[PDB]
Amino acid sequence: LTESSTSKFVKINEKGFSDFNIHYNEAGNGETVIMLHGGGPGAGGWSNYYRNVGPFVDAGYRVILKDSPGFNKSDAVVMDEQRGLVNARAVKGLMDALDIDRAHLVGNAMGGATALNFALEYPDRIGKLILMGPGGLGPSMFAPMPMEGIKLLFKLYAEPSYETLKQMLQVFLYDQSLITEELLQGRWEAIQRQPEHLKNFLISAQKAPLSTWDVTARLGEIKAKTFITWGRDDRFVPLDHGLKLLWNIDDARLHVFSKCGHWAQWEHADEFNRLVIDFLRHA
Amino acid sequence: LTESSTSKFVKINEKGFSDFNIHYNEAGNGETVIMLHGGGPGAGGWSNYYRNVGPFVDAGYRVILKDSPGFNKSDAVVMDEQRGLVNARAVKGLMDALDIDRAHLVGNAMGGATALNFALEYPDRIGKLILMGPGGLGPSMFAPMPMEGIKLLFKLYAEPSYETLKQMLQVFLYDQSLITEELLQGRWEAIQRQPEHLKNFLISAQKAPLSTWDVTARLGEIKAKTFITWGRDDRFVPLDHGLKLLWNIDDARLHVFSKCGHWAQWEHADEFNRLVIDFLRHA
Amino acid sequence: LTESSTSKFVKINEKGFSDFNIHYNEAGNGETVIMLHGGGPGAGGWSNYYRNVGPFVDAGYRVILKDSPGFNKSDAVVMDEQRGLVNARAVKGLMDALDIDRAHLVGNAMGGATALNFALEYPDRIGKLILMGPGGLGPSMFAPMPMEGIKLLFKLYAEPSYETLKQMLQVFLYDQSLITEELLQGRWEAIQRQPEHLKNFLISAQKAPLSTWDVTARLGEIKAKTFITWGRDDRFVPLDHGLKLLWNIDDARLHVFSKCGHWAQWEHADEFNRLVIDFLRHA
Amino acid sequence: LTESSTSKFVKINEKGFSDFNIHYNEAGNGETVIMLHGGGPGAGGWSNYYRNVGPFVDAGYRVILKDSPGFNKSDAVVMDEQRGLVNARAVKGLMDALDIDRAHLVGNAMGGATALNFALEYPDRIGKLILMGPGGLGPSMFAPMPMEGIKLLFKLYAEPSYETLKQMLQVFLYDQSLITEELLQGRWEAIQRQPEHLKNFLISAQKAPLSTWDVTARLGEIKAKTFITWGRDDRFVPLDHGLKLLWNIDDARLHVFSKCGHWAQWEHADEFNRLVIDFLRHA
Ligand code: NA
Ligand code: NA
Ligand code: NA
Ligand code: NA
Repeated sequence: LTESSTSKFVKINEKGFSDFNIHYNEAGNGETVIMLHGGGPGAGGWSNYYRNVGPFVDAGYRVILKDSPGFNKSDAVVMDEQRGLVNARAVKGLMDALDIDRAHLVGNAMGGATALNFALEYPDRIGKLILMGPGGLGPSMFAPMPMEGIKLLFKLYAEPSYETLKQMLQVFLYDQSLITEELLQGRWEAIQRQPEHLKNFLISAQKAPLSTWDVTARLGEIKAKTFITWGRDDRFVPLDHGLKLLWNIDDARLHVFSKCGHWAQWEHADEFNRLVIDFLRHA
Repeated sequence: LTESSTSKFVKINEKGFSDFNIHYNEAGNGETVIMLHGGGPGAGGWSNYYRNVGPFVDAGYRVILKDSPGFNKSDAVVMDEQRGLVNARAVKGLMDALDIDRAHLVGNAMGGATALNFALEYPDRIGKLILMGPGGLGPSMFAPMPMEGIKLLFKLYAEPSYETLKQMLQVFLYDQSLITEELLQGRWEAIQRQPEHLKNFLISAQKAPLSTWDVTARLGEIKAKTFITWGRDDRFVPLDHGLKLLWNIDDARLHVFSKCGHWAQWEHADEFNRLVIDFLRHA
Repeated sequence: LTESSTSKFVKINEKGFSDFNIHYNEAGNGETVIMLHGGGPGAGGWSNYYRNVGPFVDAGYRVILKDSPGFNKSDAVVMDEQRGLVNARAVKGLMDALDIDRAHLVGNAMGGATALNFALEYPDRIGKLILMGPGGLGPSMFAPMPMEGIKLLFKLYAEPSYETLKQMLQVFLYDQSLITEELLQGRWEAIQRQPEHLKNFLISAQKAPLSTWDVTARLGEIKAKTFITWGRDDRFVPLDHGLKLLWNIDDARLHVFSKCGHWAQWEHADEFNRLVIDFLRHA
Repeated sequence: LTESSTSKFVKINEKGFSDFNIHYNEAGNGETVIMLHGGGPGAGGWSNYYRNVGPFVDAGYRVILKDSPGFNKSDAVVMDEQRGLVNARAVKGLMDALDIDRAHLVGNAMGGATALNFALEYPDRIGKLILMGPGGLGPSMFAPMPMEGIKLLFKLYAEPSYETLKQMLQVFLYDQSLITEELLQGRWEAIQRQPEHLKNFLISAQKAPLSTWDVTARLGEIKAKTFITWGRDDRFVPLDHGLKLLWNIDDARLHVFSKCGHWAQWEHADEFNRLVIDFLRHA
């Protein structure tokens, strides 16, 4: 499987979205699992999940790596509402366009916020819910905010440079030996390729700051069986939010990886794939 | 598999122990996994693990459910050293007697303390390390100590009664509908059958209080790949100790079950078995 | 100052309350400080605060130790709304009746919930806000709930006895040598004297469980300078809620006493009085 | 009081130190309080404590703002042991030279580590112990380490620049409007004035990394009445270490300031002075 061979586009129409172009990468043909990426400059579906797509397809799932609005090859957008909600409407729009009745959701960071909002807004359209360091869940009980990684994400959006990208990735990942030239060049290309996305992210964030993303008060509504992952060493979203989710969602479990930053599905791909596939099959 | 069909005895000889009788329940014939039980009145190997033995044997392991010294059908003993250490010497004595070179250890509560001490004292004799709410790891950062469940454990040791047993089990388990007459009668029988164990546990605890069990300072020595489980709702050992282990052991992961007290392998048997078998096979 | 010499009654009229009798103990004549007691069987203003009234009066304050509705010498009541809110309406009713424009509030446990609700509902009527282990702030990130002490409080309400009272007080206080016959007899008398309050508390709790008291989502509205105290060893309300308040109220500080249960103003009276008087004078 | 009018030098002789020059700023003549500064480039006694010296002297104390070895106007040094311990020997050497029998200690960050080590090594020479975000207390249960601020401290030591200084101070302080030109110029001057201190700090840290400073296991030895302060928003040392100290030192209390970084005595000078003076007078 490659980015090119799996690449697809679909126009969506859903509250606010009109003939809005969504790029996604699709492989497999079984039950649908939609994987949703983080919010850093240059993020996208394939980039975030290329270590996960193969094993999930092998396990029998249809995998859709979705580019959220204002990221990668999806259409540019300026949002005036919290991004998790707007992103979730876009997931529903994609599912309606593709005739998908229910999907399992896997959501990393901003994508975790997207997945939580989808579960809340469209409970009849979700199967299981998988969350990796989801963002926006209000204050931490321990971590000063904005968190270290989030400050870097905003710096890179406002003043993109290869050096600042490297600085962000150093904080993003626990193991520094994972920061290859391939990783750096790929992220830099995605940043260079769509400067409009960077500008629009910042305009959006002024319209709806992260303090407006907090869905904590509604977590008791979630009936989806939920699997929460955290990196012990995540400098972008605080570890205690994994506990927050565990206490507030009816049927959740929490798995924390040691020596792991904000990209658990990539940093601990083998264990992540095994745990999440097991969860989807048997939970 | 039944308690009767799996029951075995072996005499051990290891630092302090001389011709000391250890009862255990054994099934299977593959790689050895020794499961170690908690320290409550009436605890024993079969009692603690009868929901786990079958699936582990099915997966290809030789399972040994060991009765620790001063519990169930093992010999009575008064200990003047911290129980985790004394128990670990007994595990080594069992392994030497049975010609087992290396074992995977699964340790619940007192058994978790036993497993940690074994890993520290005999690093060449352990495979993987699995811990479920291990005891003795010093103070909590959040929970007043002694913890609610531990106060009940000491009350029941000092004044055994069916009513106090029921009170303990109510705190021990999250889901109250798991407290069947079968569970109550079984635990009560084990308590009635060996009053000497109750007396000796209390004498031992005066000689070496729980404050002497803390092995925290040595956790950096552990090289075994480690899987830590906690019940979100554990009233016997504090949740933050799962984080303590995760930060201090080199290669650990932490899995926390929702709606789960101090007997995770029984309260969440299906998910526990799947996760731990996966860990042993693939980690 | 004695309970008898300070005792007063006032009828209040405020949303729902009509000619409702409130008992309080008053001393001093300076700026008003209203102290609000916890929700355990037999609780009352004088009982809860008799170690604080003198020093606060000496410092120049008018101190009002208020009995909340359905406690001590205040009128019996069955509430169908969360108690913090109903109690706060009663504080406003008292203040209107006594021509008090603004009061500093000191609130222990249920009284802390009362004080938070008052600050939210009547921001123009509060000076400073002092909270000692306030209840109802939703789930803990660490403590299984209901907390140990709260289970005992409900047991004692449903089946009042001198033995169960002693059991509660043992959990309520860190230092067991504070549990004198005077303390036990006083609490028992207050329980025996008004059995109707016990019955009504339970009926009220069925109508509006503690899960309905959570005001967390509104904490950002509080503009009062706030001083939060916690007992390190509080088995009734979880320590992490002190952090919750510290992160969510604009201008707060948190003081945690070691060797201290759920009655900080009594267990650590000297340090409490000094800190809170300093806060009122200088903050 | 000014830096110039209070400036003094004394040669110390104590295990390892021989005719070693210590600079300090002294005012007042009552009971001695020695204040100990943090470990950032350009730190010193006067710099760290000039908002505290006056009020403490007014309260009747003799205040000594000590420059630790390898800082400010004290002699340059390369240490091969953990700095808290070496610093504590230097405090004892100062006290012996000045004929001070016992001192109260106030210790910020590295200075907190110094104060803890002094309390452990010389229990007969300390009065009360005051700690503000003390360093070196091992891992956090929540914060990825090295902490954000500590990474910046090492960056500034290795590559001193005015821009990197400003970056550090932005993380050091909660309120950005406290970062005046006066603050920046003062810190920069202290950095420019003694480049040898920067080089030596780095050589020392290679000889004895922060992982060797952890005195956690010995905290039960401390008999000094202890007052612990933390900034809620401290990005240099983790908030949960305040709890660690509170649980492990016999007689401690914890005060946490909101909207406060790693320089609590300066960021919240008025409340800090009042609380600590009250503690020294009455605790
Ligand atoms: Na490699
Ligand atoms: Na059933
Ligand atoms: Na006494
Ligand atoms: Na100003």
